[PDB]
Amino acid sequence: VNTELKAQIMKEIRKPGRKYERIFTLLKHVQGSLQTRLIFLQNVIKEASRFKKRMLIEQLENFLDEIHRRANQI
Amino acid sequence: VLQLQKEAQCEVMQEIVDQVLEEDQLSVLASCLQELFKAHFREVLPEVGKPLYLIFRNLCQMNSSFSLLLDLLSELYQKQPKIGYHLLYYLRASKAAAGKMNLYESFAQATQDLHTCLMMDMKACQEDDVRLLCHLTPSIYTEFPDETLRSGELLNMIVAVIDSAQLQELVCHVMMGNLVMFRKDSVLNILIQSLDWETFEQYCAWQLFLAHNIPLETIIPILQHLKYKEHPEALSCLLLQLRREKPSEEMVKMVLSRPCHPDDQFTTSILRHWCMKHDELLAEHIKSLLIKNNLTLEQILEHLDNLRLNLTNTKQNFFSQTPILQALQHVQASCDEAHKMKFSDLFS
Amino acid sequence: QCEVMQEIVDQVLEQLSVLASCLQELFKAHFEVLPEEEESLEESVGKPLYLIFRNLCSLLLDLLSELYQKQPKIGYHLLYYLRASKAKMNLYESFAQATQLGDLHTCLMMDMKACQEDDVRLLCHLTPSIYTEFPDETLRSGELLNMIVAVIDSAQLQELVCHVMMGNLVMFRKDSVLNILIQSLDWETFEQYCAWQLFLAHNIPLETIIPILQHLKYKEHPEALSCLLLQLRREKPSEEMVKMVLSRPCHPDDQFTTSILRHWCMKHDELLAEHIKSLLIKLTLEQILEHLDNLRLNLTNTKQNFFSQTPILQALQHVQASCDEAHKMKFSDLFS
Repeated sequence: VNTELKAQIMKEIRKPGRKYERIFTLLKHVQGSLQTRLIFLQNVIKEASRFKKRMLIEQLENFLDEIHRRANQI
Repeated sequence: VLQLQKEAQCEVMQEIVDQVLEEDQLSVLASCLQELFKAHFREVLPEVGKPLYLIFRNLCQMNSSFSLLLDLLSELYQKQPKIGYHLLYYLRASKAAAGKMNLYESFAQATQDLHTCLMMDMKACQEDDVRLLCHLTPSIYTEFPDETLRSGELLNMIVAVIDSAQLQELVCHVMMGNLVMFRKDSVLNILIQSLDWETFEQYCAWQLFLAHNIPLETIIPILQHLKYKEHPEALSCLLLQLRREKPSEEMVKMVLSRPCHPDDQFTTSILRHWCMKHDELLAEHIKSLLIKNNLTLEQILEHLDNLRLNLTNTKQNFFSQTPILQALQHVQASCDEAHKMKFSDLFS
Repeated sequence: QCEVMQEIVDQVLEQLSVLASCLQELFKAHFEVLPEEEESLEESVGKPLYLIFRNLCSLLLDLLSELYQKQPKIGYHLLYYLRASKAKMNLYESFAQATQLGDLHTCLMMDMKACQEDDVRLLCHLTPSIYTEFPDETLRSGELLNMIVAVIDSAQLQELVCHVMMGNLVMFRKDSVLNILIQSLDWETFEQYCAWQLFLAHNIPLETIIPILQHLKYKEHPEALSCLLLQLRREKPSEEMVKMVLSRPCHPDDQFTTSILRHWCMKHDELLAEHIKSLLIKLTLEQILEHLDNLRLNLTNTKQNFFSQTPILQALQHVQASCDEAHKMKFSDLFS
């Protein structure tokens, strides 16, 4: 499940433009524990920066911070 | 009274009365139509007869009434900025706006200048409707060259949101003579700006530059700005295009002016291609540049030593040429002993 | 260095499958294969698992074979070793022939796919030697090229382009590159872009792949058509180039043919007029006239007199008689 979402997200990252909606939709389906989702977000951020998509990275890092906080609460 | 009534036909036939009554404080009317014409600022392009465009219509068909309607549009534009590109679209789609792009300028003059509002409206269109931006770009560049050609911000807007299909459309527009995005006196600064953009943005910028009729010699100073760890997109595109050039002395000088880094294969790549296709001309250029700098001497000699080591995998004669042998012999004496030893195999 | 000295004893003692699973559990640690920097590669190959490769450099091969079945990443670990040790790749041939299928090409593809999934940097550093030492199992189609362009970034793309231009990397042969690009037409957008950039790095004549114009659809293949347009705009048309440009069917949104014809006519007017004269006098006639009418419409925004050249005019005058009346009126303004 998570590997398929990762494959689709990587396909989206390697496209031109700023259509980030599908990336967010696929991210909202990442299953597993919160640490698994943190690692998933980190890999997505790494690829996005491999393509220098900086504001997409800003948004993904907002996501990462919120997940970190909810994991700290749990 | 004439606004609280505000089917489409009744609405436009009333908006006309609104304008006619205006023709004999408009901020409050602007606020009320700002609220009443929401849900019309939603797509915009189809795959024209709305009540707001009626105002545009009047402005296209109408002296002091002209200024009055321009102030009304100014007030609504202050309340609703999207109006901006909705005007541009109108001036491109309506038959009433045939030969009246000038209106936009006067619109920009009546706002609370042309360059400012054009940049702002193109940015809003990029944020709201990428298809409309793509379809407006040719006419915006053609009608406002003095406000778009020197603008890296507009090109940034465009290359940020386009995909491969829209890039191909823009390329065909350029090659069919319908679109000009660069001019020789400003393209170099724009590409220097470009080196800070995202990956696909730089790829698109270079593909667009290649569609134009601007010689690479115009932008060849950008080589002094390209760092091999930071600008692989531009280095890729520029290398693949430098392949096809008969090299100038300035081009070889700019290539040799890149700092020597063992992990950077750009200089050896292009020098190998040129020496395989234009051995005598490249030897002449290298001899001239070696004698002129006597870009440092040792930089040139290290680049040539890298090329000499590389050329052993293909049969050739480039370093057996009289010009570069003459240059090496002429220039050995200016090195210090450490560099005389560093380049001993080359100086032989 | 302790378990290395022990591993030489393990190898010197000679079922090995239970031992293979024991070695899998014990070698779990090293499964980045590359160091961050000469001595780097030697220290890299100094680990235990590589001593068995060093010993192999037949009963050892079945231990490796049994090790492979359990740990598949062993395959590219072998390849890296055979490139990172002064201690060329014949050992990989023997190792691939021991697998269940035994097919060297397939074992190579599986190991390269595992490496692409597990470390893109190692794949990028192995690609030149894999193409050079196994050209036959790599050049004849674009499966490996597809693997590579699917994960590379702009930096690795520029590095591969430099490897090609420096003579240390061959990814296409002239006898297979056309079919490889044709099958690549099904790949992702950036994959196609990088494939075209690498092809351009190879300096293979555009004439070799210009037949691909029969497969390029304007709505479906904008990357390939973009690159091909930007490359063709720098060539002196060669008759076959114009022939394949004109063999594209006319569609309302397809602008490729008109753009390239406009460029060619505006800087190679007489040569293009001659090519079109010869093609008209010899792809259908009305399709050529149709492209010519599109070009005539486009040229009204300029001032060039390409249609005043007498080759074109006389070819039109001569061939009007061979059109039916419906097409005589369809192209009236051109025939005039």
